[PDB]
Parts: sequence; structure tokens; C-alpha cells
Amino acid sequence: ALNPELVQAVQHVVIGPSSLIVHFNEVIGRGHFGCVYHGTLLDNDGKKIHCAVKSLNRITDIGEVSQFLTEGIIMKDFSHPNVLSLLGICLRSEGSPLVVLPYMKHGDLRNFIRNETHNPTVKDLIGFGLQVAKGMKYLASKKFVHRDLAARNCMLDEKFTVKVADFGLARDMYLPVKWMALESLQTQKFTTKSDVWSFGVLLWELMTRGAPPYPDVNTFDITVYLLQGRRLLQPEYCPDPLYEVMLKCWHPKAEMRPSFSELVSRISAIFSTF
Ligand SMILES: Cc1c[nH]c2ncc(-c3c[nH]c4c3CNC4=O)cc12
Repeated sequence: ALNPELVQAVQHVVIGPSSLIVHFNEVIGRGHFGCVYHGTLLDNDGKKIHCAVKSLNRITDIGEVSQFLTEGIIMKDFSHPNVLSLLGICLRSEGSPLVVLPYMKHGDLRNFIRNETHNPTVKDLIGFGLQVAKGMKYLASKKFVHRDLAARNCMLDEKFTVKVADFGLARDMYLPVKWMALESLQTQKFTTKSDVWSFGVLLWELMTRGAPPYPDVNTFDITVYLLQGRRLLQPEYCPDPLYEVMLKCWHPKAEMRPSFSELVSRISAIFSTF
């Protein structure tokens, strides 16, 4: 019942069921990421690729299926070393459509840095910040606004490569007012400059090794608190030039904040001093 030219257009994103083994009997992340399962993807050469398979239970009618094909076509053009890629999509005869993602061995970045077992250095933490900045620079270059950037929404692969996630077909893996720019709190509109604000908060989470921001301020009171000029304080083991970068991200004037290219330039120079 689907439109044939749309079916043709999505072909390059479609993973055939003979290319994929899904283990619907073993979930990833104890259900905390929703209906996400271990899977094995067979590439053109027959190489076995460990993947994360999400079942899209929200899709029922043919109209929802059609919009889903588009989201897949759009996100398949989005690939960068610091952005979570889309491996492909599955259109099943019986059962919900599937989203196929690369497996992220060390899960989300917030839980990784919060874990007592892991001891990342100040340099390693700065390195994660630089990787996120690189991923965001790529997104911003394609005029893509994330809207929910935070350490909880970045993943870490087996090589400790940070991937900006929670966007496109990788969203809803389960308002973020304490990560939101002052103008987003006032207007409910999001821009790349509001993403820069959220990046600033993410850098603070990195340097505090996952501490929650403004723990004594209600989500309702955040607007007034920011209007008074109060900002997150300098973390104990945060280099002064990197705290200046964080403060730049939270400038009340969106146009005054650094671009993601500026952030990459400035943070790489800080990383290189260590
Ligand atoms: C969103 C997403 C796409 N691919 C993923 N692969 C793995 C995980 C993940 C979340 N938590 C944990 C993992 C792996 N081990 C864990 O303890 C998430 C994703």
C-alpha cells in the first residue's frame, strides 16, 4: 500500500531480514533505553556487526510508516566519527518497524563518568568534551538543531569514542529546562545557539564527573535565577580557560555565544596543553 517512488527512495536505507539476526530475548541497558535488543548485522562481505535494534512500537498506520521512511532517508545522510550513525531500518511483514544502530559498549556518557570504577583524567574528560564539540560542529554545519544535548544523551563505544545521540530515529530511548538556553525557556524555540548553551552545561557535567546542575534550584525558578546573572560555578578540577569557554556558552545574547567551530578550535588548543 506504500507509494512506489518513496519505496524506491528508501531502498538504500532498508536492511533485508536475511542480513540481520535480532535477539528479542536479550535487551540492552536493563530496559532503561526502552525496547532495544542485541543484534547482528551482516555487511556485504558477510562481516558480523554487533548492533542495537530498537522496535518502533509507536508506528501503526500507513501514514506513520511513510513519515518513518523519510526520517530514515534523512538520518542515513548523517554520519561523522562523533555522531551516532543509523545502520539502517527494517520493514517487517509481521511486527513493528526496526531501527538498527551501532552497539555502544560503554553506554551513555553520564553513567560512564559517574561510575566509581572509572577514573578518567582531566585530559580524558576534556577529550570527551572536544569529541562532543566535533559531533555538534558537524550537526550545526547541516543546519540540524539537537534540542536535547546533555551527557545522558551521548554514548561511548568500545574505543571510548563519544557519539552524540538521542536525535532522529535514535530519540526517545527510555523539557530539559536545566540544559536549556534562557531564550528557549522564554520562547519554547530552539536554535544552534541554544545547543551551544546546552553544550556549556554538558562540559560542566563532564568536569564535575556527572553532578546534577543547579541542585538547589526548582525547574520553575531557573528562568529568574538566569535573569539575575547567576551561572553554574567553576568545578574544582576545571582549567580556568575551559571555565571561560563554559561561561561564553551561557551569554544571555545568543549571537554573543561561540559557534561550534569556535568551540572545537578553543577546546582542542586547551586539550593540547595537557
Ligand atoms: C542508544 C543506543 C544505540 N546503540 C546503543 N548501544 C548500546 C547502548 C547501551 C545503553 N546502556 C548500555 C549500553 C551497552 N551497555 C550498557 O550498559 C545504547 C545504545
